[PDB]
Order: sequence, then C-alpha cells, then structure tokens
Amino acid sequence: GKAMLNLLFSPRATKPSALSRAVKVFETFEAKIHHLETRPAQRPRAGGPHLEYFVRLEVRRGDLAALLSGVRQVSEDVRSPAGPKVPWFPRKVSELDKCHHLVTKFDPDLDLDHPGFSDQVYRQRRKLIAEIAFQYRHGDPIPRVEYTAEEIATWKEVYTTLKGLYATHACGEHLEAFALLERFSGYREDNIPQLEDVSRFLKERTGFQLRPVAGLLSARDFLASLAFRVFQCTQYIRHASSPMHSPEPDCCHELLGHVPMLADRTFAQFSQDIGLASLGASDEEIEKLSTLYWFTVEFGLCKQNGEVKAYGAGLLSSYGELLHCLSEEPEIRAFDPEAAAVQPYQDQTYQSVYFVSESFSDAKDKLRSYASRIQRPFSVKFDPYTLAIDVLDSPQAVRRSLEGVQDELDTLAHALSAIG
Amino acid sequence: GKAMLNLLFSPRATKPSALSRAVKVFETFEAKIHHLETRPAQRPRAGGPHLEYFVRLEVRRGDLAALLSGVRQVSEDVRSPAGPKVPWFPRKVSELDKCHHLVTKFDPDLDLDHPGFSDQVYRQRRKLIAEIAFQYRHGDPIPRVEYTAEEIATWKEVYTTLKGLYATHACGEHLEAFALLERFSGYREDNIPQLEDVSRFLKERTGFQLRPVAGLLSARDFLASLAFRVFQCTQYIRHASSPMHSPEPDCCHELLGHVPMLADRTFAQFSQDIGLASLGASDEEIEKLSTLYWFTVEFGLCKQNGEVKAYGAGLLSSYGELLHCLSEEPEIRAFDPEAAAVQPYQDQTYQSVYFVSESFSDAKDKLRSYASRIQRPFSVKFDPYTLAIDVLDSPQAVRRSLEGVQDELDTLAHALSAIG
Amino acid sequence: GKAMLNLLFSPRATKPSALSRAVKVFETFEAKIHHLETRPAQRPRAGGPHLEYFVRLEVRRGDLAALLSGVRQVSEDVRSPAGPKVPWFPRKVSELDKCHHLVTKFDPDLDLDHPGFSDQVYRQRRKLIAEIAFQYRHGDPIPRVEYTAEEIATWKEVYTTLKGLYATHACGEHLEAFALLERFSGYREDNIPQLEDVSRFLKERTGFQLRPVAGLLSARDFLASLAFRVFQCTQYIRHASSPMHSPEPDCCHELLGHVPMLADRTFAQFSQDIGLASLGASDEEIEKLSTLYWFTVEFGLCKQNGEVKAYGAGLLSSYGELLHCLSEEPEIRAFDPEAAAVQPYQDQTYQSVYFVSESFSDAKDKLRSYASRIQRPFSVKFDPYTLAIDVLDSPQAVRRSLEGVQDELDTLAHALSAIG
Amino acid sequence: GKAMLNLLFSPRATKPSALSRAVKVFETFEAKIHHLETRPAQRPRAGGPHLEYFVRLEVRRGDLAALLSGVRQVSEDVRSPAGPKVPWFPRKVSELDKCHHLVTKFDPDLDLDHPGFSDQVYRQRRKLIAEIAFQYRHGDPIPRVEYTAEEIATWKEVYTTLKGLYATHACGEHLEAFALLERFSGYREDNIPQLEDVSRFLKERTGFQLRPVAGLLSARDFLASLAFRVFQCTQYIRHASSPMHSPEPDCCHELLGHVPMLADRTFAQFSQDIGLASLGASDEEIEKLSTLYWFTVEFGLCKQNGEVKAYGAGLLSSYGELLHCLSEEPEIRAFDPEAAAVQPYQDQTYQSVYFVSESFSDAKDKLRSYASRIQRPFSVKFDPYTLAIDVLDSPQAVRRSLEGVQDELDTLAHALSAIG
Ligand SMILES: [Fe+3]
Ligand SMILES: [Fe+3]
Ligand SMILES: [Fe+3]
Ligand SMILES: [Fe+3]
Repeated sequence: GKAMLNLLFSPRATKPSALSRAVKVFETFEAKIHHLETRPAQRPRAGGPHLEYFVRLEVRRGDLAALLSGVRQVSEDVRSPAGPKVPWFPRKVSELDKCHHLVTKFDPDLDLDHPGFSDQVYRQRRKLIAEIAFQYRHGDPIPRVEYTAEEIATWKEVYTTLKGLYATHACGEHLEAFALLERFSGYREDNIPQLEDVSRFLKERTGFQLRPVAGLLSARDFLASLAFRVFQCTQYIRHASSPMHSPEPDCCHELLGHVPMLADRTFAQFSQDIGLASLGASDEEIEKLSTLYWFTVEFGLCKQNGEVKAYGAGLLSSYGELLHCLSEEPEIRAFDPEAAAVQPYQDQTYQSVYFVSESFSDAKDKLRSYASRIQRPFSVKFDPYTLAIDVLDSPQAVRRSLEGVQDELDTLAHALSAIG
Repeated sequence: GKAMLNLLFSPRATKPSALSRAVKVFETFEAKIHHLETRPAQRPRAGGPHLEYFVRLEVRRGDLAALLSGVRQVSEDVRSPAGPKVPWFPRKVSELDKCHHLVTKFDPDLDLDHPGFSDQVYRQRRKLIAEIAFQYRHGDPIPRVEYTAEEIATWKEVYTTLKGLYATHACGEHLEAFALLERFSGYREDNIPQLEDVSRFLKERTGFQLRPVAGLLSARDFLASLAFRVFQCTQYIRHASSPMHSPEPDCCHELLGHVPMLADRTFAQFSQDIGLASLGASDEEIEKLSTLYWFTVEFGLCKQNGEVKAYGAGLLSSYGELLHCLSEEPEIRAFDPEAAAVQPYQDQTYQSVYFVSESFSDAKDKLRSYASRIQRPFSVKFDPYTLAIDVLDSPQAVRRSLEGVQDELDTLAHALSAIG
Repeated sequence: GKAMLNLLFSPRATKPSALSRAVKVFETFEAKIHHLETRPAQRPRAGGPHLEYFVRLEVRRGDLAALLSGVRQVSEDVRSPAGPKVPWFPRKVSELDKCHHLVTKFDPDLDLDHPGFSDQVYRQRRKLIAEIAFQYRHGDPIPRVEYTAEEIATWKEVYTTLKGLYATHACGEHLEAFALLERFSGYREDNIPQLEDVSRFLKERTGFQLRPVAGLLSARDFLASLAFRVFQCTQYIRHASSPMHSPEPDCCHELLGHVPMLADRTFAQFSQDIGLASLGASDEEIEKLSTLYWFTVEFGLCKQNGEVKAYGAGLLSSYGELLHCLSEEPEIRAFDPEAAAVQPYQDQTYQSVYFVSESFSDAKDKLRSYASRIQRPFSVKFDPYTLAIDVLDSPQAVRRSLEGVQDELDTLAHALSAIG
Repeated sequence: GKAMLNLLFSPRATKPSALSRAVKVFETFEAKIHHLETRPAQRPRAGGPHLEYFVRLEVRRGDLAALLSGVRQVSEDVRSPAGPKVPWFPRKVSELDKCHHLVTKFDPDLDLDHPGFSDQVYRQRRKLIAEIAFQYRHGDPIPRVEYTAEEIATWKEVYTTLKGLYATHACGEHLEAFALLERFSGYREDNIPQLEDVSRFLKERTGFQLRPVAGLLSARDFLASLAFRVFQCTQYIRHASSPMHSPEPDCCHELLGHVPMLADRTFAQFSQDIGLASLGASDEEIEKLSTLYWFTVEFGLCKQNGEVKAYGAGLLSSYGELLHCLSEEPEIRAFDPEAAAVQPYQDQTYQSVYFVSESFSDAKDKLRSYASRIQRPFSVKFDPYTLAIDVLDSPQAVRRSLEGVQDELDTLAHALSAIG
C-alpha cells in the first residue's frame, strides 16, 4: 500500500538517541507505535557514538522523504530505502534457469578470454553450443551433441596421456571411479562420451546431474546451481592447439576432473554444502566462498594410502600442471576455510600454494564451521523429495523438517525390529 | 536501576492507536525509542476496539505513575505493573524444597478434613511424621519409620482383602508388578513396607522416587514434584476404623495403587510428562491438569486382552469403590484431555464416570497434544543426567539439547556397527 | 561351482533329529561343517513331531540327489531345491522397466474384460497407447498423447458432473488440490490435461510421478512400482457410452480420483509406504496388501470437520457410485489393517462396506504396524537421493543409513544455531 | 543340565577340515546337528593350515572328554572348555560393589608402596579410612571424615602454592571450575573441602560422584567404576614430608586434579566413554585403556588461546612435576589413541613424553574411534534414568533404546513448536 523503507540511519552527532524531536516528524506523517526499547547505553563498552535506531516509516514517498529531511535537520541522516537483504537466491530446481539465464545468457561471448582467436570454426561451434544451452529448459533432457574428428582426436590424445598418467599419483578413489566410468560411462580413447549418459549414470550414483552453459558468468549463481547438487558444464573444448594448457575450463577440464571425482556420496554431499552456503550470500561472502572452491575443488589435494595423491578437478584435468602440483616446488599447506578465506592466488601460471586435504569428512566439518560461522539472516536446507531448498527462518520450519526426520527414524526402527 | 512495568493497558475509547498524545508523556519521563511498527488495523477482522500498544516504561515510580496518569487523562487505562508471568516453578531436584515448602510446610494440619477425630494417637503420629517430613533436605535418605501393631494388623487385613480381588479385574501389568514387589519390595501381609527400600527399588526400576508429604497443599506444586519423576508420598495411614473407605489418600492408598503402577517405564515417563505440563502453569491451567490427573491416575481404567481392566491408583487402592468402578453402573468413557478438561466429578462417594484407557502410549500421545495446545510462554525438558529441568525458551536451548541427543545417537550408531 | 539347494525338508517319522544315519550320506558326498547345534527338544511345548534340520548340501546334482535318496530311505523327505523366497523385487528406478515390462507388457489385451466391444476405434486407441507405453524407457519423458473430440466431450461431461458434485461431500483437501490443478495443471472442461504436465506438477508437489500402463498385470508389481512413489497410469478412457460406470480404471478414473488426492505430502508418503510393505511380498501377502489397497485407496472415506467426507480415488472417479457410498445404505466400518486384511468385497456392484478414515496419519500408523507385523526375511528403505530402495538386511545397512540420518540432523542443528 | 564347552580347537595337521572321522565320535556321545557350511577353503588366501571348526559338545564330562580324546587321536587338539569371554563386568550402580570389593577390598595394604614408612599414625589413618570405605554400600551417603591439623596445614600450603601457580599455565576452564569450587564447594586454604559437598556439587554439575577407595587394585574395575560416571577416590593424604611429590594419588592429588576437571559436561561424558571401553575388556585391552588414561587424564595438556595450557589431573595435582611438564625439556606429542596405545612411560620421575590436546571434543572423537576399533563381542550403553549400563548384543536392544531416543526427539519437537 504505502512506501516502506529499510534501516540505514547513521547520523553524525550523538544526541539522536531518542532523537528528542524526530519521532514527532515520523508520526505526523503516519509513523507506527510498536514496543519501544532503546535508551542511552554503551556503559561497559564506552566511547559510544550515536545509536542505530530503526524508526520504520511506510507512507507515501513525499511524506517519508519530508520527515526524513526533518530528521536530518536535527539528526544527520535519512532512512535510505531499498535494503538489498542478501540480494536473492532461487528455491526450486526449475527456477535455477530464469534468474540465472537472465544473468548468464544472451551475452555474445567472444572467442576466447584472450582477445581474438583465429578459430572462426570454433566460433561457430561455441555459438551453436550456446544456442543449445541458452534455451535449455529444466527437466527436459539434453539434445545430443555431435563432435567433429578433431576434438575427437584430441579427446583421444588427452585420454591416452591422462590415462597414461592416471595411475600416477592420482586419487585412487578418483581412479576407480574413472574405471567404473570407462566401463559404464563410455570413456574411451577414440570416442568422447555425451553428457546425458554420464549424467544419468551419476544420478543413479549420486543424484547429481550436469547442466550445459557457455559462461560461468556468476560463480555466485554457479555455486547456487551446485547447491541443488547440479553441476554446470561447457560442452565445448579447448583449442586443439591448446591440448595440455587450458586457458579456460572445457570438457577436457570438466569431464575429466570434476565428474570422476563427483561420483562419491559424501564428497558430492560436501560439494553441495558449499553451494548451500552460497544462497543469497553477499558479494564479498560469495567471493570468499568461490575462493574456497578454488583451492578446494578445481585445485584439491588428497592423501591416499598415507602418502599424498591429487584429487583436484582442474588438477585432475591438467596434464603438465598436474605434474607441477605433484612436484615439491609448489607449496602445500593444509585445508582451512579461514586460511583459504583470503588465501591469494593467480589464474594462469602453474599455481604453487595448496591446501592439502586428508579426508572429505574433514572438509565437510570445516565447511560446517565456516558456513555456520558465515553470518546469515536465515538458514536453508535441501529437500531430496522435492529436490528443492528448504527455507529455514523460523522454529516452525525446523519443526516441519524434523517431523519427516523422525519419520525416517521410526522407519529405521521398524526396519531394525524386522531384521533378525 | 529504574522501575519497569508490564504490559497491561486496555483503554476504552478507540482513538489511542498511536496514543495520539501519550507517547509524549512516555518520553518526557525518559521513555525509549526502538523500531516502531504498529498502525491502525483490523481490516479483515473488522469491528475492532482500541489497539494494544506496548509502550514499555522503566523509570522511577513517580515518573511512570505520572505519565500513566497523563495517558489515562486522554486514554482510559494505565500500564498496570507486576506481570505474574506463569507464577513460578523450580528447576532442580533440591530446589523442590524451599519455594514449595514455604507454601506446603509449617502449616499445622488438623486431624482430618472432617472436623475432628478422637484419635489423639493419630494426632501424635501425624505430628511426628510431619516433623520428619518438615525438615527433610533433598538427597538425604529418609529416616526409618516405626509402625505400631494396629496399622500393622490393618495393613495385613487390606493386604488380604485386595490380594483375593487383586488378580481380579486389575491391570495385569500392575499385578505382576506387585508380584515383583512381594518378592522384592517386602510386600507382605504381616509386615508393612518401608518407603526408602521400595524407593531404591524404583530408582533401579525407573528412577522414580518417593518424597514424604503431609498436605497436598498445592496440586500445582504437587504435579511439579511429579514432573521431576518424584512422587510425594504419605507416611501415614487411614483410621483403623476406616479401613476400606479412606477419607484421604494414605500409605494404603499410594503403596497399593501408585507404586505398583509406577513400576512401568513408559507409564512412569507419561506420569512425568503430566508433571511437565505443570511448569509455572496458570492457576486454572493447573486446575485443568489436576483434573486430568484425577480421571487419569488415581481413577483410570485399562483394557487387558481387549476386556477392560482396572489401573487407576486410587481404584487400585480402594476396596469397595474398586468393586464399584469395575461394575457396570458407573459410566466409562475413554480418555481425552479436552473431554477431561472440564469433565465434572465429585470426591466422596463412588465416582461414576471414567475415561477408559486403551494403552499408556495413547495417554502419552494426547498428553503431548494438550501440553502443546496448552499455551505456554516457554517449554521445559528434563535432564536425566542432572535430574534437573531443561529450560526451553530459545532455539539455542533446543540446540544444546539436541547436541547431546545426536551424541547418544552416534553412540547407538557405533554400537550398531560394533554389534555383529 | 557345485549345485546348492534350499531348506525344504519335512520328514514323516520323528527319528531324523540327529538324522541318526544321514549326516554320513551328507558327508560322503561332500557335506560341510558349521557350528553343530540341534538335539531332541520340545520339552515345554510337548507333542512334537520330527525336527527341522537344515543340512545344506552343495555338490553335483547326482551326488546331492543320491544322498537325499539315502536320507529318504531312512527319513521320509528330500531337501527340495531352489527356494524362491519371495522370488523377486526391483531395487532402482531403472529396473522398474525390465522385470516390469517382462511381467506386464507384450501381452495382447482384448478390448475389455467383458469379451468383445464393437469399438474397433477403441481397439486402435488401446493398441497405439500400449505401443507407446510398451517401449517406455525410464527417465525419458512421455511423448504427447492426442485425444479425439469424443473423449474430449466426455471428459467435459464428467468434468461438469463431478465439479457439480465436488463441493458435495468430497475431501476438502483433495478439493483445494483440484483447485490448484485447475489453476496449474490444465484441468478444464474443454481440454483433457496431459500426464507429463500434471506429473511434473506432482514431482514439485510430492516427487511422485506417473508411468504409463495398459494392463495392471501384477497388482503385486503395481504396488511395487508405487513403492517407488511412481503411479502407473492408463492413458486411455472408458467407453463414451460408459461415462459414469467404469468397468475398468481409465484416465477418467485415475486422473480424477488418484492424483487430486495423491498431491498431499504425508498421504503420498503413506501411499508409498504401502508399496514399501509389498516389496517382494509373498503371493498371499501380496493379495492381502492389494486387498487393503482396495478398501483404502480407490475406496477411502475421509472425515472433514468431524463429519465424514469422501477421499477414495475410485470413489472420486465414480459419479453415481460416488453418490452411493456417501449415502447410508452402504456400510462404513473404520480403517483397520486386520479387519481389512481379509475383508471380503466384490468389484462390479456398488460396493457397500467401507473402512472410514479420520486421519491419514492414523492410516500411516496402522500400516507401520501391519507392515512390521508382516513377517519378512528382511526390511527395506527408500533413498530419496538416488530414488532407489535401500536394502535392510544387516546391522551394517542400518548403520550406513543412520549415518546420513545424523548428517541431516546436524544440518538441522547448525541451521537452528544459525537461526536467531 | 549337561556340560558345555567353548571353542578352543587348533589341531596341527591340515586334514581336520570336515574332521573326516570325528563327527562320529561327537555324535556317538550325543552331538547336535545344526545348519553346517564349511568345506576345504583358503583359495584366494592360499598357504593355509587346518580349518577352525566349531563342533560344540554339551554332554557329561565323561562323554565330552572321551570324544575329544578320540579327536586328538586323529586330529591334534581337544575342545578346551571354560571360555572366559571378556571375563566380567557389572551392569548396575549397586553391583559396582561386591564384584569389585571382593577383588579390590579387605586387603591389608602396607604403609606405602615404598616398603616401610615410620608413619604409624598414617597407618592408623589408612586403616580407619579403609574400614570406612571397605564396607561402604552403594547409594548410602558418606560418613564425615575428620582431619588433624597437619594434613590441614599442608593442604593449606599446597592450596596457596597451587592457587598461586594455578593462573600459571593451567586450563582456564579448569581454573574457573576451581573458582566455582572455592565459592561453592568449600575449597579454601585453611579448611579442606570434604567429599560429600563437592560430590553433591558434581551431581549438580554432571551427575558424576566420587567413591572412597584404598587400593586401585583393578584399574580394569577402576575404569569400570568410572564408566558409571563414578570416580573412586582415596580419602587419605600423602605424607606431610612428601607434600610436593606424592608417591601415590591422594586427596591432594584427586581433589586438586580430578574433581576440578570433571566439572565440564562433555569432558565428563568423555571420561565416562573411556570407562565404557573397559566393559569386560581383556587383560591386555585393559592395559591399553589404562595406558591411555595415563597419558590422557592424570597427565594431559590442553591448549588455551592457541598456546598450550595444562589440564592433566596429576599434573594439576603435582607442583614441581607441573612446572616440569609445561616446560620444554619434556616431550609433548599430540593425543593419538594408537600412538598412545603402546606409548611407553615410567611412573616415578618427571615424565617426559606428553600427548597434547586441542579440544576435549577431539579426545571424544579419538575415543569413539578406538573404542569402535576396539574389538568387543558386543556393545554397551549407559541409561541415565536407571544410572545403569545398557547391554547391546542384539538389534532389539538398539530398538528399545532408540525408541526413547525418538521420544526425547519429539519432546524437543513439541517444545520447538511451542516456543515462538
Ligand atoms: Fe571446473
Ligand atoms: Fe494417590
Ligand atoms: Fe485406481
Ligand atoms: Fe587420580
């Protein structure tokens, strides 16, 4: 009906505590009368400036502005409107599209991040791929993607090289996953698998599913998509002439690092949890989370059989950088969210500093901490049945969740009583 | 520092919505300025009187009184202080003493509710029992209690009387309970049981334990004591000349109905829950709960093998009334707190209407139901380790409780992994 | 390697307790040695015949048969091989095709149960629908289904009639569900809503989803399918000349009774739980559960505002039978697992006896009991993530389930700590 | 009835797989015929000796012995009887006495472990204290214990010294615990806190309670007692001339380390779980657990504010050894169950190696770990209501426990719904 504002009122003088006059200019333009509680304070925490009061005001713009001007006549502030309030995040699987296509699609992506590649044919490829993923509607499967003989041959080259180095120093869990794929996905030197097949495989495995895209445009919204246990992909490939170094994550990147790790139950869980943090997360909070993701997913360093092995997506997609990180001259601390919260990094050169990991569970634990540690006006949960999020803002929502929780509990109870 | 009041303000005219003048008299005597949000309302729920604004006022008594007078000059009310706020309840086992015997001790009880018995001997007995129960400090065991030959002979008489009709029509669970007692408690025709013995028997059995009580003075505090899984016990006996009908619950009453019922795990827990209702519960809510106890505990009918049986404590303590209730001429509905909420009853003659019970579980269930729909500014839980109450007023308390819950949970989980 | 048998040995004489000779014919043809424990018994349970010993025998068919013959020479039985042990049930959403088409497809169904209709066009419709549903592969969506103007007009007629009687006595929850459909699904008098759209709506609602079916061939496997929260649907319609009475469930049956109820969260859960019980249930147990389904799903009688309302699928798929059941002359007992375990019924005449329902939760409860009461060699659970069944046969499986359980639990914990 | 044996059979030759002859000598003396399954094996695990068959035998001693002799005539072993099988442990708070006094009491302890002390008065003190503690019956309160002025003065001396050095390097949580004592317990320089007072304070804090003991004779049974959250304590004093170094734990030891630590909730629970490990645990397993206790309870190092602080009982009971451990010249690893599983140690001089602790939670975790990987034929749990152990040997016990678990769960649920 009327025009409501949001709390942003920091005057300059300290006298605006009861404001001593301005509650009247609030009410004379139809303010409100709730339970009042704010008096002179800051006794143990001395050195106190003016007090942050939130005199909410919802009337026509003229009256609210005139009364805020009246306050600024005696105070030194006006209640500026439009509180962003953790700007936004979706709630349901389908909604992962419009808010995120409208922010990540119908943008003409130049050939490569390096300005200009003499790959007009690649330009055709990427444009057509985009105009496949662009109009993607959730729930509908993905149309088949052809591949010419050149990306075929390069997939083959990298298949060989990588498989050649796979037993070498890689995560044995990743490696048996890869074997499972090679026998199930359709991983072969000659032929490169589609995404629909492998993604359906993964759905049976973990329920995670791929999604197609051209640009990562919002790591924020990217991490959001992953919160839904849905991974995003770019069905196009590096330049053939760029087989080993990837100037940008491609199929060789994703299909090779990400998925043949993502197959794990609890590791995929952890991956999801990362996104679950990101819901509506602030710009700099988003940056922190994405930064974590950097040192923990694309660039993740496990420890198999007591000795250290590698499990990072990009690492497990890189050929020579793979060897680089494995070598000693790159530094490896251990994983910590805070230590990674502002841990610097570059993008192109062979990254050196790393956060070694020993247990996916431990990663989950530090995530739980930092996320809980991440301030939040709310909380969220993911329902598996609906595949959608569970808004957690009230004791009542918690009750709603734990109801079904206890349901499954007694289910296990009856099951156990039955067994034996 | 200052003098705070509680929200009791209902004017007569409807103009006091913003109070229209009285916020000024609030602030001129040092009111407070927090977030205000309340305006004229009752659009869909039309036909509305004045609005209930909560303008708290914590200044000196003169200032608050003068400003409330200023309001009542234009409004038609004053913010009445001293909110009772669910008057009181304890928190810890030992605390069951001071505030509850300040209200239930040092009251000189005459001989009986009937004015005057010519049983000066019974007067001596009652006085001495009291001056034992009087100075009882929690945790310390109960001193031994002697019993002259007459209450002995009567205990024997009643033992016999019941024992013949005991197996008849009673709750088989209570029956085998008394079996375990007669073989363990010391229940015998000749000798009367002490109370500490059977008390220990219950602590091993269920953790419930006795407490000496002279007067029931507060069913409220009585139900409270129960909430702690502690049942106040009478250390005194009906008149010998009053063997069958007791004008008041005695050792014969409780020793025979209550304890050989309290033997059950879940039924004891249920009893406890009834107490858990009583926490600070309002006077009339207290009356409702006590009423519930009436038709549910001393006077309750079970149903063994599909045929109804007796399980009410007083019933399981009465001899002739016992025959009355099991007979057809008294009415028997089924248990329902709401149906029992204002279900009438007398006390002296043979009670007719009963709320039959199918299973203790059902009782627990509708108890949870009413307790929930029992309005309460809070909630309470019982810590089994410390035997204390668990104040439930914030998500944080719930959190700290469910923490230990999960602890025991994974304890079970590890055990399970171990077993087999 | 060798040929193993299963325990089917019930001799006639009582001597085979230690077998007294036949352990030797077991071993001379390569018997085996676990912990030997079986002797003469049945002391308190006197009147005992021969004892059931399980001397497993895994050798070539000649040796096992010859030794069983040696036993039958002195005993009176042979260890009959190939114990089916509720021979089958699927585990994953995919397998819901192979064993399920192999059990329900490639069977040429005549026009209707009544031998012969003069509806060659209906025969064409049924054949084409089948040869759509026949080749259904899991995960792939359902191709569109056209509808000629006659089923259109009849859908319109029934839409009207039913809508004319919707407020009449129908489940108000179901009814508001239908409102959500009419505003969301595409429920309209003119047009027949497809299955894919409404089923997607349902997945958002409940996660349940449809599956095309022509022949119900196995109610057993039908209930199995629904255990996966997947309802088999018949994309065809009753005879136009048979608008009100349906000799067989059709779209007008299913879309009109089933889904406008199934949309409830907990009721859908309960429905699934039924199937979960049926998971590889035994033939007679299958009959029992299907019988239950009869009186509890298509024909279920709810109770809104304390007065009884209708909520059975077939009921709210029936037009005049719907009026029949609502009337008094058909009997309505209350829902009971056992009373419905063998409650008789016919199929054609307007059914009389009903099992009135007061709360879906109570139906859940009676299920939980009877299911648990249903003996099984094991138990099972449903994972929502993988959408697959969880086999429960060992403490270890219970453990691994409880692990994720506690995971979600601590998720709630951290959320709770965060909120507020 | 008959005489049963236990599985102890390891022949020498490899021929005893089906025993090839000895099943007959078993059955001719009334053997038993259960389901048998074991043949020649060790195909993937080649290089195998004879097979371990469990042919039990319960007939009179003559038959079992003669048939075992017949086996040893052809095999090379006899089924040795009397399997101790984690020899014993109590179950309830009461039984903690007899099976533990019969093993740890009525033993005349000499003056000191060092043979001969000219402390005849100390001998009197120890004798009288024993003849108080020895005949203690569980649940009964503790008679008062006097102390002459000398142990009083030395108590004061150490109170001063330690309190002086308490702020130095100690656990801040422990330190505020000490403050809580000094203000509530009766911990003061001049007068020494009794045991009953502080034990009550602990039942308030945690429910832990002390118990008088002269000799620790069975660390096994000692740790068992602690599993009940009950700590055995020695109500006598070190030699006055031995104030700083104690050749043995005394009140100056226990009152100073143990109780001012146990005040923590989760640390108390952790301590309890340690005892929980000890349930019937084997001799060398007992040694392992006690060894753990050594480096983790009397001698443990915490880490407050990131810098290491002390929290070991004996450490915070030692004065000069206290100064020793905190200093650098002794080694301090971190707490690791396995690294502490067989970590060597001495007793008398100033111990060097230490297993530093970051959080009590960490200890809880590694305890859960080792306990799990501690083999046990079963599991156990502790009921708070009954204060007694919960046997875990079958799913059904798990069931009945998790039942109450879910009970408390929905208790929290109803509370949650109520709150707000
Ligand atoms: Fe990537
Ligand atoms: Fe009573
Ligand atoms: Fe149907
Ligand atoms: Fe000690």
